[PDB]
Amino acid sequence: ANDCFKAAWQCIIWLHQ
Amino acid sequence: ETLVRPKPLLLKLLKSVGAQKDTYTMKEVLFYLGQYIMTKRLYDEKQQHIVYCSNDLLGDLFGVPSFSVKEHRKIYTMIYRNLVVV
Amino acid sequence: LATRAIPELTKLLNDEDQVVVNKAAVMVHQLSKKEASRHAIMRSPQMVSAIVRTMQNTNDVETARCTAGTLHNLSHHREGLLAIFKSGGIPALVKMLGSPVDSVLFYAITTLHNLLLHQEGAKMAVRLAGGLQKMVALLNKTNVKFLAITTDCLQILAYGNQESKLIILASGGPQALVNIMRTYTYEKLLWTTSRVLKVLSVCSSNKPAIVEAGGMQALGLHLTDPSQRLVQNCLWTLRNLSDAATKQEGMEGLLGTLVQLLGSDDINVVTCAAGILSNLTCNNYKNKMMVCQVGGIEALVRTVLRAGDREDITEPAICALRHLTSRHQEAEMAQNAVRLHYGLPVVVKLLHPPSHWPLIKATVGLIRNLALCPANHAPLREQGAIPRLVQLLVRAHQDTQRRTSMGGTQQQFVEGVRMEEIVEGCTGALHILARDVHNRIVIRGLNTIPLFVQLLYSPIENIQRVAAGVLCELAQDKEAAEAIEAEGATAPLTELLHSRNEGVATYAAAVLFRMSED
Ligand SMILES: *CC(=O)Nc1ccc(NC(=O)C*)cc1
Repeated sequence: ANDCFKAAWQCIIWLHQ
Repeated sequence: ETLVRPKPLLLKLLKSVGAQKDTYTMKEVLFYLGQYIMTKRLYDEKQQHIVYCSNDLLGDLFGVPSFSVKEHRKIYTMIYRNLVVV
Repeated sequence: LATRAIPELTKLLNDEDQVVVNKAAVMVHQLSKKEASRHAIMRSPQMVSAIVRTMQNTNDVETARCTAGTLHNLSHHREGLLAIFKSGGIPALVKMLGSPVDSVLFYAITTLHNLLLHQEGAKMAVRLAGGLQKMVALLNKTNVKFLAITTDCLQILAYGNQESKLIILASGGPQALVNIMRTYTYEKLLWTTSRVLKVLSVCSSNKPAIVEAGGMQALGLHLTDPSQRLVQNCLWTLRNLSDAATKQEGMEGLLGTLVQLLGSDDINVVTCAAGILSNLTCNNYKNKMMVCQVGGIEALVRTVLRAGDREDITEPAICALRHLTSRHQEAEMAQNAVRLHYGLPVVVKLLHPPSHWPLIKATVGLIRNLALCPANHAPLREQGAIPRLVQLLVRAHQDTQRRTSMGGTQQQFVEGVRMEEIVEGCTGALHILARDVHNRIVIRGLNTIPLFVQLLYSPIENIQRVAAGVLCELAQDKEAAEAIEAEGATAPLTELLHSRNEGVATYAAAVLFRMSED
C-alpha cells in the first residue's frame, strides 16, 4: 500500500535533472 | 552539481515536511516533494502510479488536477517553473 | 713547403721526459696552422699515432690543448679524419669529454662533431666508446654555443637507433634537456634541443619522463618565437608527447596559446594544435575549464568551418568539442556556446557523407553531449538529426548482423571503427534527444521501436544501457507505450532485472513501470 509508490520515485529521482 | 533556489510559492511545500535551507539540489526537491505526497496521501492506493491534487498545494503549483508518476518531462518541467536556477 | 722533420718529431712526442713533450707539441699545433704542412702530418700515421697517445696520457694543460687543437685543424680536411679514425682516436677524444678544462672541449666536441658527419663508422664507434654518457654529463656547462654542438651530436647518435635513445634515458636525459629549453635563449640551441626531444618522443619509453620532468610546460614557452623551424618542431613533439600528460597542471599558459594557433594561416600548425587539445582533454577536469575560459569554443568551431571535408583537422576538433561538453563545471556554457556561435548546422552535416567513419564515431558522440542543454533540442531536429542518426544506426546494425561469416564470425576493423560502437553511441544519443516531445513523434514515426527490441538481446552491456533507456524516454506517451508492449519487450526485459550493473536493473524496470499495468 506504500511500497509501489516509494520504489517508483526512487526511480524518477534516478534521472536527476 | 546543480543548485536551484525555489520560488516561495513552492517553498511552502518543502517548509511543511521539515525543510530548513533556502536553496536545494534537485535530488532534495524531488525528495521533500515525494515525502509530501506520501504523508498527505495523494496517491491512489488501488493502482499507485497516479497522484491526485484537486484542491491541494500541488494543484496550485503544478496546475494539473491529476498527473501520473512516470510522465517524466512534464514533472521535470512542472517543477522547473517555480524555481530560479543559481 | 717542407716536411723533413716529422720522423724527428714522431719519436720526440714519445720522449719519456714529460717536459720536452710540452716543448715538442708546442710547434706541432703551430705548424699545423698552415694548409701546406697540414698535409704532411695527415700522410704520416706514425705521427698522428703519437698525438693520440699524448692526449689520453698527459698531466699538462698546454700539451692537451696543443694536441687536441691539432686534431681540430685536421678535421676541416678530408683524409685527416680517417687518420684520426684509423689511429684509434675516437676512444681518446671521448675520454677528454671528462677532463675539466674549456679549452679542450671546443677542440674535442667539435673534432667529434665533424667526425660524426663527414666520416662514416664514427656513429657506431662513438656509441661503443661510451660517448653518449659523457656527452649528456656535460650539458650543465655555462656556455651556450658549446651546447649547440653537444646537443647536435646527441641528435646524430640517437637518430633512428633505439639503442641510443635508451642510453640517453638511462643516463638522465629528458630531465636535463628540459632545463635547456626552459632557460637559454639561443635559437640554434633551442632548435637542436627540440630536434632532439622529438626523436626521443616516438619511443614510448621516454614519453612520460619528458612529461614528468616538465617538458610540455617549457616547450610551450617558445611557441611564439619567430623562427618557424623551431615552432613546428615543438608542436610536433607535444603531439607525439601529449599521450601521457593528462595528469599534471602548469599548462595554464600552454592552453591559452594553442587556441590562438587555430587561427593561423598554416594548416600543418592547426592539425598539430587540435590534436594536442584532443589528447589533453580526455580525462582532466580543470583542463576543460581553462579551454572554455579562453574562448576555446568559438575559435575551435571556426576551425571546422574552414577545414571543410579535411577530416585530419575535424577528427581531433570534434573529439575536443566532445570533451569540453561533458562532465565539468562549465558544462551549461560549453553546450550553449556551440549554438550561439552558429556551430550546430555544420556538426549535423558531418553525419552525412563523404565523412569517413572514425570522424562520425566522434560526431555521433558529440550530439549526445550537445543535447544535454535543452536549448539545443529544437535546432538539432531542424537540421535533420533524427532521420540521419537513424540512418547511421540502421547500417551499423545491418552490417554487424553479418554474423553469418566464417565459422566464428570474422569481425573486421581496418577502417578503425568497431561497428558495435556506432550502435553504442547512436542509441545513446537518441536516449537524450527523446526527451523533447516532438522528437518522440519523429523517433516513433520513423518506425524505430521494433528495432530497439532486437538490440535488447545484444550481449553488450552498453547497448542494453541505452536501448532499454531510450525506450524509457519513449514510454511516457501511451501512443508508443502499449505499442512497445506488442512488438516484444514483454519477455526480453523480464530478466534484464538481474544483470550486474545497476544502470540496467533500473531503466529496464522503468520501461515495465508504465506498460502492462492497469
Ligand atoms: C509495485 C512496484 O513497486 N513497481 C515498481 C515501480 C518502480 C520500480 N523502479 C523503477 O521503475 C526504476 C520498480 C518496481
